[PDB]
Amino acid sequence: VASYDYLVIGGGSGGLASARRAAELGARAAVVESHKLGGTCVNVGCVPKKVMWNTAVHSEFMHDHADYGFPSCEGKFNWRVIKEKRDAYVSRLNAIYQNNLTKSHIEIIRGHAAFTSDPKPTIEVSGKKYTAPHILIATGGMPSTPHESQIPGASLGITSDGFFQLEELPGRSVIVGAGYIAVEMAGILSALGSKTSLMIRHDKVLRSFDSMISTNCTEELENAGVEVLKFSQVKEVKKTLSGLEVSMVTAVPGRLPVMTMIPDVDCLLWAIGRVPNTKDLSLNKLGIQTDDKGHIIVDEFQNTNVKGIYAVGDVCGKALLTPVAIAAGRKLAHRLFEYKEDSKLDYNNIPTVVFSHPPIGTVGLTEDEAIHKYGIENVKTYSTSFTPMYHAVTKRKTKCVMKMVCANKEEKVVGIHMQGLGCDEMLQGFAVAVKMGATKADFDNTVAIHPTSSEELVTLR
Amino acid sequence: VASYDYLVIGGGSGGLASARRAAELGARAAVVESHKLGGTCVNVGCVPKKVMWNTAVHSEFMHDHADYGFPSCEGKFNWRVIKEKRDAYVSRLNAIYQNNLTKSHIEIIRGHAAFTSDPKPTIEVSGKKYTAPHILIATGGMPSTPHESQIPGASLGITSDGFFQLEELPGRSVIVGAGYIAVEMAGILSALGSKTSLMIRHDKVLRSFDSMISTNCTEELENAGVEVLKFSQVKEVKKTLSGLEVSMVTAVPGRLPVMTMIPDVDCLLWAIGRVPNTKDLSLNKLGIQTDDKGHIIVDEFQNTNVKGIYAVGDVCGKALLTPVAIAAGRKLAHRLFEYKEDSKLDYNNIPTVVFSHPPIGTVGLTEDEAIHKYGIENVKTYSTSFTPMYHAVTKRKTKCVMKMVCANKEEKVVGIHMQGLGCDEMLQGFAVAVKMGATKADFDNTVAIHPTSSEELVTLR
Ligand SMILES: Cc1cc2nc3c(=O)[nH]c(=O)nc-3n(C[C@H](O)[C@H](O)[C@H](O)COP(=O)(O)OP(=O)(O)OC[C@H]3O[C@@H](n4cnc5c(N)ncnc54)[C@H](O)[C@@H]3O)c2cc1C
Ligand SMILES: Cc1cc2nc3c(=O)[nH]c(=O)nc-3n(C[C@H](O)[C@H](O)[C@H](O)COP(=O)(O)OP(=O)(O)OC[C@H]3O[C@@H](n4cnc5c(N)ncnc54)[C@H](O)[C@@H]3O)c2cc1C
Ligand SMILES: *SC[C@H](NC(=O)CC[C@H](N)C(=O)O)C(=O)NCC(=O)O
Ligand SMILES: *SC[C@H](NC(=O)CC[C@H](N)C(=O)O)C(=O)NCC(=O)O
Repeated sequence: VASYDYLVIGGGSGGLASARRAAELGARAAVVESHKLGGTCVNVGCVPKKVMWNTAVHSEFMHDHADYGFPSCEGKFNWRVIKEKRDAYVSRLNAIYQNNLTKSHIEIIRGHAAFTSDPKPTIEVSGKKYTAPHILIATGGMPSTPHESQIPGASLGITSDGFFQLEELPGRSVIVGAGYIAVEMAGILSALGSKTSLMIRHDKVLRSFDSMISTNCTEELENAGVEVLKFSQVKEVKKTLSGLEVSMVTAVPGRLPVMTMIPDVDCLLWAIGRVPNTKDLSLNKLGIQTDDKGHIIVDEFQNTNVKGIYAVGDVCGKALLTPVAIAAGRKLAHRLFEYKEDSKLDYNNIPTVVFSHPPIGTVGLTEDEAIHKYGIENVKTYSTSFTPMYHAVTKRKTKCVMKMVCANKEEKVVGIHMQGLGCDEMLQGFAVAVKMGATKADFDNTVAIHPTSSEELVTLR
Repeated sequence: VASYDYLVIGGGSGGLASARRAAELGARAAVVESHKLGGTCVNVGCVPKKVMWNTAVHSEFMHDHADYGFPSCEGKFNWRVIKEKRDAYVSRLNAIYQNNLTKSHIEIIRGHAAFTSDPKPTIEVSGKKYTAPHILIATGGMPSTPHESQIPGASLGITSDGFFQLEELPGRSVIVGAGYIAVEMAGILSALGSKTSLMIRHDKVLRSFDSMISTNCTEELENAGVEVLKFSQVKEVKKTLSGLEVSMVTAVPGRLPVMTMIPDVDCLLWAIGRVPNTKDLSLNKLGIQTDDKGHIIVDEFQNTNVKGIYAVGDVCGKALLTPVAIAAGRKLAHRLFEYKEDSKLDYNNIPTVVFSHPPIGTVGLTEDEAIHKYGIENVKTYSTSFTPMYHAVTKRKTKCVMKMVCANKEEKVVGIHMQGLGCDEMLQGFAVAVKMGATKADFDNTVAIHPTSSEELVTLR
């Protein structure tokens, strides 16, 4: 049993970030990874997704070419040209992160980890045992798929992972789900030329965001050509002579349910959720607590119910974002190796950007969350809706919507929500401001930058 | 002599903003304008400039088309197509601002104002006299041109105003000046196809910005194809059979001066400065103080040396930006009409964006200003230089540079400087944060947004 000061199971964002900060503090650490370093962020998530979003953005700009005085570009998008460049980029990143581990003197144990029945917390990787007084589980999650028991032929569809393996643009695609991944995938596929349908159980997408955003995002999708199939779900999928045939039930409230067949579908993408990766860890051997979904339960300091064992990242099921896994992982390293017992991540006011078209930026409470928390009498919102100056000379149009949620007499800014061109790079700074407890007065006392879309947030009345 | 509560001379940003806020407070106001409402911002500045910048941006993106899997666009940019759409847009804005004045019940006196020798401050517009207990001079400025006495043929060149009248793209252009207007013009002309040269007196552009920005901006210009003529100035200009011939002297320190002839120039644009518009106001008739350039002198409350007469905007010569004229104008209205004697604009931490390629964002002190103000021992800077992820798959490259200037033990953020894609919409929020007195810790405690360029500012080490 080789002993270390820190043993990290999982080589994705949470695992790498924590192991590296620990090593900086003098800890002898090792990272166990059964696949590719970089985890979801580098391999099947953030990075490849963003490259595809930049490609989709090129598509929209090509539509505005003639309006801006240029000749019209012909069209024919070549998927494998970008797929190949994207894969290469991911390869460069895997090499970079491996190098980052070596320079910090972090040992990389390649294989699948699983706990043993040994009294003191110990894991086994390919017949060898390893132990440490501090062990971090940062194994992440997977895309969830329906069981063939409830949805016959469900296994004919692909998940976000499968999306990154596609070597050709699907001519006809149906995305199932109403969360951010679904919206993002539908947005890229449609912009790139696929006949796209987004199938959602209710009437709007991103229903957990502020209502102004769910409403506006749903409309922008339709304006951009995406067919949103409302109150609809898949009943069954089957393989026909050319493509898949999807049977769906549409049940609009106050109407009779109707069955519809969607034929000649090239790509069915399930974007319905994420399942934690814990089933094969043998958690039970140490009695480590998990909820009924398989998420490891942790306290505010990322401690599990077992001493010396912690968890961060997607495996815990809360705030499933790369920067959150990273910050929690680093705060933990400082707590254990710099003895700062007050070191932990504040899960409040975590900013998020959804790479839709236009992108969405959000931080803080939605209007409904502020109302519940402070009371209708104490919540004041400010909003604006305008057409960005970029579209002043174009036939194609998009809108920019912004909303500020203030609380109490001082009008403390407790939430900012927006969708529009440039919102992806606009959010970070306002998030710093909200994290500092800015009031509407602080925003108003900052001189605006003209001409930009961002100046609208400091000139709301 | 018709009397009002507030008389505003000048219908640009400062004038409109102040008159409108005053009217809201119950004042009977009137605005005198000898030309087009909207002033520089709408007619020959911000608005038309931004439309041209968006057009230039389309040009650069067209260069990356093939790298992103698209067919190559042919090229031929048609200037008059965009010029015509741009003029129309400006026309829509003039109508909008006129309407804004009428709905607020603000009287518009069309004509050129000039003060009279009457004891109590009075002006005359087309034979009629007008007076008010509060009179605001917001007459702005003009582009400066060389006198034919020092530069023979100087009148053959055009200014930024003339740039907006051009009906065709100049094949060969030479821009003279090293400030933001010059950089912006050179950037648009070059991106759009003009053989462009930028002639500067020293070795770098924007020498009053942080050195990291002047250096980087100078390099980006050259990388984008702009010929920067260093230590050079025009000695004389003349009209030849086809174009202008510019004679310039290049005097590199430690070298002998050399005279060069630049032939077949289609467009010579003087972008050397701005002169205040006060010469025809008959200021002397009331003994209103001005510096030797013609700028009206004012105190922190925008008061001139004469009671009941104020000045805001470009005419005062400080912080020549639209949002500054507007904020100063509004603060003044509240001071006079809401009796808030503490109402005035804080000229510190005013953010600025230079619409270069990539754009530049800056707020606060440069490293040299912080050093002088706090002492070398108390100034710590953090910086990063990286290639945006957008260029991961392109042959063409641009860089993103960011710099944070902190002061004293607490590392108060006193300056942020950056150049890169998306920096135009990225600045506003950090400016709110700096205006609140954020320290490096506040930035560091804000969770990042991935993948974006803006997250680099909250993860500096
Ligand atoms: C399509 C998609 C798009 C996304 N876009 C964004 C975005 O734009 N911005 C954002 O912030 N977030 C985004 N996310 C979410 C983000 O990717 C995750 O929140 C984050 O990567 C999770 O990090 P992690 O370290 O918890 O897990 P992971 O990155 O999944 O790391 C887990 C690692 O542990 C390894 N592992 C598992 N079990 C074992 C074992 N027993 N032994 C050894 N190794 C093991 C796995 O192989 C994997 O490499 C996206 C996610 C997806 C899927
Ligand atoms: C090319 C260019 C690009 C710029 N880009 C930006 C940018 O992107 N962002 C930014 O913030 N700033 C920018 N600026 C600066 C900004 O335009 C000015 O700081 C601002 O418009 C000045 O407003 P003002 O009210 O002081 O003056 P002005 O807008 O010039 O208003 C003065 C008005 O008064 C009128 N007037 C003058 N004399 C009289 C008189 N005697 N009687 C009656 N009427 C009179 C004039 O006709 C004019 O309409 C730019 C400027 C230029 C020239
Ligand atoms: S996509 C891989 C992840 N990278 C980023 O999130 C960049 C983070 C910033 N550079 C930062 O916080 O330093 C990832 O897995 N990062 C792990 C790491 O240790 O950088
Ligand atoms: S280009 C004309 C100017 N407009 C802007 O600067 C927009 C300002 C914001 N909408 C705001 O502060 O409200 C201008 O001349 N504005 C004068 C005005 O009163 O809006």
